[PDB]
Amino acid sequence: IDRYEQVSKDFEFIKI
Amino acid sequence: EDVEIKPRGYQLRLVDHLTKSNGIVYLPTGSGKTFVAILVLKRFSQDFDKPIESGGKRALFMCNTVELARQQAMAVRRCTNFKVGFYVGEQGVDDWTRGMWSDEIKKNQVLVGTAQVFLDMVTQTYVALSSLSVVIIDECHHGTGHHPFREFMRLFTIANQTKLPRVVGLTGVLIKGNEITNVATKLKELEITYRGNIITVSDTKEMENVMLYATKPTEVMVSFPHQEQVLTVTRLISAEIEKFYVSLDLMNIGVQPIRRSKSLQCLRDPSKKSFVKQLFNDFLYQMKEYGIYAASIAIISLIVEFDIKRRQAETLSVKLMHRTALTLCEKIRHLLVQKLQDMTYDDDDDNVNTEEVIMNFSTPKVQRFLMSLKVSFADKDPKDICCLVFVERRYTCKCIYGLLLNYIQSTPELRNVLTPQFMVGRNNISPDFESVLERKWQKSAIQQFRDGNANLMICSSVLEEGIDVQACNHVFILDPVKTFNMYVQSKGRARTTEAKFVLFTADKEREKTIQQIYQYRKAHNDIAEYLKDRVLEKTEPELYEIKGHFQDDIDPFTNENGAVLLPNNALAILHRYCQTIPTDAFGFVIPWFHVLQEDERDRIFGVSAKGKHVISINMPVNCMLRDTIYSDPMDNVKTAKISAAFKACKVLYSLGELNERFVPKTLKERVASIADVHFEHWNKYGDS
Amino acid sequence: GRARTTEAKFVLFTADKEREKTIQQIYQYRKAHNDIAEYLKDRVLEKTEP
Amino acid sequence: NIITVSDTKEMENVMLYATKPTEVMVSFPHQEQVLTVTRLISAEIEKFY
Amino acid sequence: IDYSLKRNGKVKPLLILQKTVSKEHITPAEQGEFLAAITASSAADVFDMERLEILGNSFLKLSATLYLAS
Amino acid sequence: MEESMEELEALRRKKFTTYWELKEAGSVDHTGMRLCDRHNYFKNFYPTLKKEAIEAINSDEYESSKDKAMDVMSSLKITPKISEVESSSLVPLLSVELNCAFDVVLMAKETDIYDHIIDYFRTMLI
Amino acid sequence: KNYGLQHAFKMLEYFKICRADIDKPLTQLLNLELGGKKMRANVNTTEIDGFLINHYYLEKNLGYTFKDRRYLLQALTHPSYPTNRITGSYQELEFIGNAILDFLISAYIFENNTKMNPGALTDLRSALVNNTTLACICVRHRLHFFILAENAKLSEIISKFVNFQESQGHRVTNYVRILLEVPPKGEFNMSTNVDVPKALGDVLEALIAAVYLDCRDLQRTWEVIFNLFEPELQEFTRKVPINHIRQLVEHKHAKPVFSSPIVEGETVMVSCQFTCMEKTIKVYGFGSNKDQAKLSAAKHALQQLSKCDA
Repeated sequence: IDRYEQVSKDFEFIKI
Repeated sequence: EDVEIKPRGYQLRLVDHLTKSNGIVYLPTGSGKTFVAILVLKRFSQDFDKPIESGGKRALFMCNTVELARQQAMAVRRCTNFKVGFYVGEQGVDDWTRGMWSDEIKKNQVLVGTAQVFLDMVTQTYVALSSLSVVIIDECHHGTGHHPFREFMRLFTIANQTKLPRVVGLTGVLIKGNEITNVATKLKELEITYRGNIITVSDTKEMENVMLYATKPTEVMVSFPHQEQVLTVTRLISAEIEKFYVSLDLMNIGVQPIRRSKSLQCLRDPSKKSFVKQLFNDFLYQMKEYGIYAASIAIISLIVEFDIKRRQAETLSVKLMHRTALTLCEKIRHLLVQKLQDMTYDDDDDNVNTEEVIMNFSTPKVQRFLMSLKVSFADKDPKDICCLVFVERRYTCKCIYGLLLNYIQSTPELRNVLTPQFMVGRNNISPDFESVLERKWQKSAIQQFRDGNANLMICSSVLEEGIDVQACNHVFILDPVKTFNMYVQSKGRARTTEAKFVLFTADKEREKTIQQIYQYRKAHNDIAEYLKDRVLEKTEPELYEIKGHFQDDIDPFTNENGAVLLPNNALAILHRYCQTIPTDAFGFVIPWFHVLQEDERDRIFGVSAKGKHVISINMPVNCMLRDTIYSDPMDNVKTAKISAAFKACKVLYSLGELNERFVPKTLKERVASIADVHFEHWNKYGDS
Repeated sequence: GRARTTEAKFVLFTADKEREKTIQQIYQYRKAHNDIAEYLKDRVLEKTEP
Repeated sequence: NIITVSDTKEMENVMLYATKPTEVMVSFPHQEQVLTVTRLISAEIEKFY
Repeated sequence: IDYSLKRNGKVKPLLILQKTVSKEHITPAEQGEFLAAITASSAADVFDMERLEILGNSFLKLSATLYLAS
Repeated sequence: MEESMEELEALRRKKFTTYWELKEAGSVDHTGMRLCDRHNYFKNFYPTLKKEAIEAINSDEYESSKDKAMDVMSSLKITPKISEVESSSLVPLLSVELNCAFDVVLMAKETDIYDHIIDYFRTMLI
Repeated sequence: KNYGLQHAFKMLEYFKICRADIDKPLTQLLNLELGGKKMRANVNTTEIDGFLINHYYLEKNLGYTFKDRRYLLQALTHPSYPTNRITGSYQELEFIGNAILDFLISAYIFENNTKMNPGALTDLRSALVNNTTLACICVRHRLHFFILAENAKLSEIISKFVNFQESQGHRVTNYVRILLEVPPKGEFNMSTNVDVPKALGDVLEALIAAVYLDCRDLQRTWEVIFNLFEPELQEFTRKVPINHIRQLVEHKHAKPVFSSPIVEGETVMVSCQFTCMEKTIKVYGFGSNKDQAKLSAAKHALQQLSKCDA
């Protein structure tokens, strides 16, 4: 591993 | 637009209803929420000018916390011309004397303070129930179990019902716990504990008029991925901490008092060892939750915590143990940072290094959190943004605050827009990372947020309720909400319209959280519809149900003087008495509680004690009591312990240890009782 | 401040038994001067009037 | 509200007239021993009082 | 005359205890002792009450202690 | 004669620091540097001392790791106070304090406290 | 002085100091009964002996042999000790023992020191009866081992104090430890007063009261007290102790000067300078507040002068 796995740069705010 | 706030039509209607009949006031957040209470208090202000002896009534404003009590006190001082007093335990209220206590009751027409202070005040006959006019209970939801509100209002059963003042159930939320199942019976119990029914908004234009103050903010879900793999260093620090835990369980510090469970069934480690174990366990929790860089910040905080504890420690063994803990904290920090820095050779720009480690030495939770920050407050007006961060634990506040400071300095865009701040409730922690032995910034965090100095407030369930704050622009709920009332008040914190209310949840745990969200929404809708359709013009409980709601507990003992020994306060009274007995710093010792074994219980109390618990108490040797009081057999450990405390307090009162006001006798009282016997001849010279 | 020149010599006369107290007082005064200067360097106000 | 110079250029310009002096300390051997004559005058003054 | 004032192994049993237990060691209350008990130190007389005052103090303290304990 | 104002404050602070140190025998910061940053104190030692310390910490010619640890620490002029600490453990619980401009005390058994400081230095310098 | 305690008791009710009771005439007050249920004489001796290990060794060191050991158990039980359920703490017995010891000491010094004047007489009385002398006596006779207590702080202080006394040979000297300038060599003379535990003196006084209550012979109690105090009785008469500030101020040739207290953190620094054998000497005292620092500086000064006389 050695790293924290990255995430997307374009998540959104979802009406819930 | 007037300096004097104008009472509204709906507010006046509610005040008139409360004048006709007491009850619970359920209103959304706003200044009018307290304005209605101020108006009700002003309504019954006729008898304030008259003296207490002539029947001149007074106003009592009982509160849950000191801060909101201060807020209500200053509000009623600014909105009314009546004399109002502020009374919290930290002001030294108890050392006051009957004479000046009475003349300050005369001076201050309105009394505001915490629940316990007023409970003690009424139990000690400083004010009679007939001497009060209105008793306001803000945060009405806090009437759970043996909370001071509930026992105080149980105390109403003693005096004549005709003398009882008007109670006002001010609240912003009705459900307190996760009691969604059959909300109707819970609110029925609440409105029997309180002596009036709930009143709220029902008409459409009534709701709009409330919206003249209150708002209906929206909520948005933000979700992040999770993964179970962990780094090698995580395991290395884990193993080192476990070895230190072993060496600490085998530390063998000096003799310490025996610590046992709440039910006295099992033993516990000494407080000195439990404290450091708690510190390290919380550090591991922060490490696994918020990333390794967050772990570096948490370990930095542990450095100053161990430094101050070592500085203030006295026993040489405790000194050495703290020194070892700090040394291992340094070693753990060194392994962490050396792992960080060997990877931190691809780039050397400290801004870029800080951003890279915040992006990649951190869990996806913090990554998505900071991404929400950057997409929300990239280059906006710093005055425009005003947001709260809600976290679980106290140390999470410092961890997040430091990480966000370092990210603000690691973000040129966010460099000057965001001003973070943290504060936590009791068990307060040194709010720094540098062991700054002296600071002059006397302005508190709440004042900084109120004046706009800090546009971000990071807190662990301390800003969620009671505190007076502006209409916050946004709210970030970092950790999942555990309780209905917590969710309601958190969503109420984003009191501005078109606000952003974020629920940070895992991608893999969407279903349970969303079902919880529908459960809370269903509970709120059930509360609304119940308050709409369910109504009775009786509006007040009957005598039989009033007594039924409180006949379960042990009857309190009342003297002809008028004082009442509350069974739930028996332990507090007894432990206060044991505090005052020793005349030496090393002589202090708490009573030795004990639970009798079944064979012992039988051979002492016959077969009648079968199926019931018994708790014995042995007084400290220096005390005059040495009779080993035995509690009455009761169903559970807590009931038996309360009964033992109550019986011991009754015995102490009988043997003259208590002054018939159930407080331990002071030295002045003893010497005054002896004055006539031994110092009577001073009278002829006009002295005593 | 009265010693208004370059290479002005300002002399204090203190007893041996009062030396350390005078030293603590003087450095407390210097710290106060530095902190008030820093406060005026740092503070920002909007109205510039009471 | 108080106004003051704040620029570093203003800082290095203030030295034009704000010249501070080097401050130094002289210690002297404090001692309470004194000849009897002072006590004699003290006695005369208290008697006259 | 009080020369003490500046302006002018088997333990030995205490005399006070000896005359407390027995009656044959009793001594009369002296006139001069009473006068010394009356003569304060402010007066320039050759004897003062101070030395008797110490023993009176200890006795009074002991008796008050025993009475309170009983 | 005349005495300067700063050299005397440097002496009053020396007075108080010396009293603090002699009173408890430690817990006074002689690094005097950034409170966070004193963690790097061992990393900032002189290169030749660190070089010989690393040579000894990776050495195996020393037939036991005890005198190995002594050589590694003596490369840095360290002074150990190995002492027993009262414990419920059958095998005695041992204490060691290394002394520096910094305070470092380690807990382990006599069977592994030397290893517990060897790997400590290994962490510090690598 | 003339009619003994039996008769002397009556003038208190004559002076209306106390109030007479029908059952308790004042002349019988020497027959002090330890009444009440705070004390229980029904306990078998083996239960007390369970607490009282090395009983014979303690009686040998004390010089008295008890015939009712329960009083000894009351005297040895510090109030922090929870597992004693048959007696009260030593506070009750210490209260009586203080008066008993003070009265007997005053009577002895009155009888045997008519030469030395009343002011120095009361100075000797105060110096001999004070807490620290009783604590040193308790240490010197190894009585501290038998104190029944459960408290880390008190035990730590007792251990430190007994180690200091052993380093001093159990003599009653100035209670000060010098840190710099065997003390290590340095450049600055620093000192701090030694902390004395009140428990040692209180338990000794309660033990004296227990001896009285067991024997009822005041002469026996005086025998024990003299056997304990004989070396310090012999030493104090030659040089009456006075508070060290005055002892240095009043000194013939020291001529001390005391600096103002300097505060740094919570420790307080006071310096004292004095001539000594034609050489000037400056010593620095530290304490939790100004007066303790001055006491430590004065004590260090007195130690320096006493050793410089030779």
